[PDB]
Amino acid sequence: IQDTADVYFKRKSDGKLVFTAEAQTASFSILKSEKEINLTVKNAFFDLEWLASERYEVEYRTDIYIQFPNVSPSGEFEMSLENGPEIKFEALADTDTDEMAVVIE
Amino acid sequence: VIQDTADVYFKRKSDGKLVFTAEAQTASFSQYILKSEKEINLTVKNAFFDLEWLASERYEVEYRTIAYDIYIQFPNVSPSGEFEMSLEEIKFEALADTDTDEMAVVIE
Amino acid sequence: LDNNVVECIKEITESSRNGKLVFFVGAGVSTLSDYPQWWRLVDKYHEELYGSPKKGNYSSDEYLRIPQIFYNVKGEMAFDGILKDFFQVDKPTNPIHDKILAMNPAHVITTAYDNLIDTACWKRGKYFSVISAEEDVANATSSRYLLKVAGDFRKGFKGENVVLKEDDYLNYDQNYPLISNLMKTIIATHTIVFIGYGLGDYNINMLLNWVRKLQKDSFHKPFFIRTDPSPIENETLIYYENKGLRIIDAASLIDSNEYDYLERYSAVMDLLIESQENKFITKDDEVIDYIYGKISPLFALQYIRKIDLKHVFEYDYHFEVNGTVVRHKNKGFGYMERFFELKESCDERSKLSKKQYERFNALFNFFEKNGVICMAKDAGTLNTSIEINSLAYHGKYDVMKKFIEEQSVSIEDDYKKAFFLACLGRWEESYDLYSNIILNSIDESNGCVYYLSQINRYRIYQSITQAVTQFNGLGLLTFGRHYKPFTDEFLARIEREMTNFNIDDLFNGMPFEFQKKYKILEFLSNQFLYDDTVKLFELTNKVRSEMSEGSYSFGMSSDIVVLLRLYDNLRFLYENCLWSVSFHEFHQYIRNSMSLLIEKAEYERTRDIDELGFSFKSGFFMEYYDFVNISRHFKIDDIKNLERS
Amino acid sequence: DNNVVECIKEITESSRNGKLVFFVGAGVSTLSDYPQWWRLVDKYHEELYGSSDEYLRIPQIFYNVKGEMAFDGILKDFFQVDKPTNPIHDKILAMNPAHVITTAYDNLIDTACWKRGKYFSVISAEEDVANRYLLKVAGDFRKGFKGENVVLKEDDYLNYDQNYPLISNLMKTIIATHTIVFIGYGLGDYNINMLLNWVRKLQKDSFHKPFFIRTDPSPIENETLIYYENKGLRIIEYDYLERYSAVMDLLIESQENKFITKDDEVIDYIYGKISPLFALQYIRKIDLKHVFE
Repeated sequence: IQDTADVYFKRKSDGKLVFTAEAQTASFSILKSEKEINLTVKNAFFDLEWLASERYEVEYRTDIYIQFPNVSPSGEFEMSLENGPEIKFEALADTDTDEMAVVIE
Repeated sequence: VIQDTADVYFKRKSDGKLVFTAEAQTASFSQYILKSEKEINLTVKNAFFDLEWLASERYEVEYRTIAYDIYIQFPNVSPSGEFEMSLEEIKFEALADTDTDEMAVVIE
Repeated sequence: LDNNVVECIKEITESSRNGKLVFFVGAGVSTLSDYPQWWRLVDKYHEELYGSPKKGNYSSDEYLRIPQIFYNVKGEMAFDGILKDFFQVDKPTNPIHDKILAMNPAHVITTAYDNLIDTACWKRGKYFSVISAEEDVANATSSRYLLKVAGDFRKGFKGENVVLKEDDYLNYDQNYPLISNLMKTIIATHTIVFIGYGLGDYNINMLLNWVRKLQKDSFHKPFFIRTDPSPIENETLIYYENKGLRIIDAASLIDSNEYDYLERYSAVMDLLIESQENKFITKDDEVIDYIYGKISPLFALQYIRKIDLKHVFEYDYHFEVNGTVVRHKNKGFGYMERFFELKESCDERSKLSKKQYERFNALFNFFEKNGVICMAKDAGTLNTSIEINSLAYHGKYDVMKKFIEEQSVSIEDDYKKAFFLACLGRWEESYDLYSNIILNSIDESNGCVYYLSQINRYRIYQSITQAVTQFNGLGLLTFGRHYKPFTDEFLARIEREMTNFNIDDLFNGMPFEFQKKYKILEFLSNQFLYDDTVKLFELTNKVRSEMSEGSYSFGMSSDIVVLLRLYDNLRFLYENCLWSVSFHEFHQYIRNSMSLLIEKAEYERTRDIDELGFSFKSGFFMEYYDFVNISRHFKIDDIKNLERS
Repeated sequence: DNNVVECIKEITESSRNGKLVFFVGAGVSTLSDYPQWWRLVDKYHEELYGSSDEYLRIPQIFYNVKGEMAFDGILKDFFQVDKPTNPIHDKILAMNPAHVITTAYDNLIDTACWKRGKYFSVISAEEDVANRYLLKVAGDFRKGFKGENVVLKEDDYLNYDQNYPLISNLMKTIIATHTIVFIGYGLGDYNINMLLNWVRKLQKDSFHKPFFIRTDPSPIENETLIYYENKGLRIIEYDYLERYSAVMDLLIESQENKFITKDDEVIDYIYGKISPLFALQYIRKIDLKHVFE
């Protein structure tokens, strides 16, 4: 039983991968329950032929699979004078098909 | 009301001779026969030592400010020495005598 | 491409990073800038003098005959009138000036009457002292010189400021002596690269043969880029080599039209701009010999941090504290990846010279000594390994007494004994041993020990000074006695010995080749651990930020980074025997790092568990090294606060 | 002497701007004690048998008659001693010399300079400029105890133009480009001041009047002062160490507080200090620590 996980970010209009990377950090939070999850993930390479709104989905693998089909990227502006890559994205929630916990053990 | 900028005179029980003068910045008070320990700590800046005194041992501290005439006296004290060194402040702690365990005198 | 041109490029690039290169620019850059040319000015002189420009038949005689006829027949006021008429226009400069100045010349010597080069010098940012007259050498402020042979028009448009007549060149020996002396000094001292002419500056070429006949092969052969689009007569090239000239043809690189020489003026110099040593390294034996010549003078140390390694390799790779390598600015051949590929195959290890193969094994032993394990993509799991061999670390005090009392032969062992003597309270004796170490290593062909001894001498001087000032004050109050253990003799001696002694000059103090081989050691040159405390502070903010809420630091976690940086800095400082471990700010660094690690352990043991924590222990274990780090660098109130937390 | 004060001002500014070069003669070697050449001149005078012309002609006959091997032997026993340094070298290094020019054949100044952390490059032979400069204009015994390695006769001074062209040329370059202070000069190198006269004919008004430390035990006469006006040398005997230290203490120390007595002048001094800061619009309090040292 291991710890390191690979993450796959893709777009559900063609089922085509956008990028792949390594997991860094999660962030969690007739009554109503208020929980929210946001993910930070380190340096990656993008899709070269992608260069030629929508909905997006994320897969985690470590067999252990954690998937969710409701994400949106938030690329915050940064201003570094030393210079010399961070990816941040959050979860979404619709009404009828509210579902964000896909697990495979 | 207190202006909170007090001044400290540091004297010696022999002769009542002044050792130095300074101002304090940090002071810390902390905790059948009911036993309770209390500890006092004092921190002053780079003081004005007396060259007359350049010409163990028990010392005393007095601590004066104005409230509008408020004077504090600690009779028994030890200047514990901390040697440090760096590139390019004096700390005291209290002493309680076993005869009459008194620490603070206030003259208002 | 020609390999002699390749090593010429190598010679001028090492001269450039040495900073001892000087560009001579002829008159071609005026032709690139669409400045008014000189031959059409001769045509103007021909039409005004003879009443007709006719066919002209403008020859080398007519270059130096017609303005003389203008001077004696039509006087000097018409010369000033034509000079006002023809040399008053202005135009912006070319990119050629910018890429000329981009190689950072120490000085720049020109033979063009305009002032576009000075404007480009102000555009680059730096200041150069303009030396155009004999009076300008007196008020020469900067060490960087703008030397001017032909003069300019800054002194008005008189005939004395300009020089174009032949008798001016005849009188030039007495007219500008000190300018000629400066020119001869610069061409003697610095490597000079020639540009901007068409092999017609024959008086300057005779001056070149004059330094040739005064210095022979000790004079370094200067370089000129031929910008004539025709193929070069190779016999004339060999004759210029017999004259002692290294000519590189533009047409050997590329050739088109004749007016595209401006583009050719870029192109070869463009080949100079991105000229990288690893670009031409194409074989594996060249790779291992290159990294031997780049690393193996760093055999004299004991331990060096991995984060220092980016100073060696021009930040082409990032070397992180775990031991992996990431390609960052490496745009040429992947020589580090090929190096680890050679480490992968023993069959490729056989395909090498056995001197080079045992060199490869020696560098392998070095990398395993410093714990460099593969690239980030190649490596999988990694292990935290701790090893300290320092006698002073474990407090073998009596063993240090015996080793101090033992026989002293090696000056490296003398340096270790001096570090022990400083650590065992014999501070004046350790200073005497450091001074004798310097006196012995005056000419011992390695300035590394000299650098370390000077730094430790300065630090122990400051330590003795602060100790005697704290002895002068409250120590009398603490002990009831002045109790001074020192006398003023060596105090006055070290006072005069350390008078006007700065610390940042010391990295400048070593020779040029020492700087070029040991720029990695710049860290020791008054702001000790300043950047490392900055990194500790920002990681402290990150650690408390993720401590404030739920988080899951996947894979690498910041406590591992903090712990590895701590142990890397501690091993590098202790193993190479640097006295600055005694100082207070390093103790503050250890205090902050260990307190953050302890707080991380408490927050890990006390946190709640949701489903992902059930879907994903790792408690901190204290060590004997941790016990030493607790005991050496803490104060009673801080660990009382650690008890409280 | 206000000339000495203006010398101190210019030399301190030249040190802060890298425009200061100290000329070394021979008396600084006597300050740390060394064998003296005129005693060997009297040795040659006694040996050859059984004027300034004779000062090199008697060694010239000694080379012509007794040969080179006697020169090698008598230079070995005269130039193999070892001595420590003087604090005059340390005060020179405290004044931070850019380059060193000397004729004395002992490298104790080089060891004193390497006692300091800085690095100089030894320039004695012709191949040295091809690879801070220590200019040995007379050479030394680094390669060997050979007569040709140093200067010994009149013909060396005759052939000095072709023997060392680059040394003299960059020497004149350093002479022009930097302020020069002549210490240790015992008024013997008349060819040097003749070349200075030729450079004075070249330079005229841009000639800076570089300063020569005379310190002859007699006070300088009127004809001598007019001569140094002709030669362009502002003027600065067994107590040479004391007098040189007395001058260089006032040179090195350079107190602004010597000109801080009256209330009026220091107002102008501080106004000169905070002169450029009127251009900026705000400052920081800690930056004032970088103003007044």
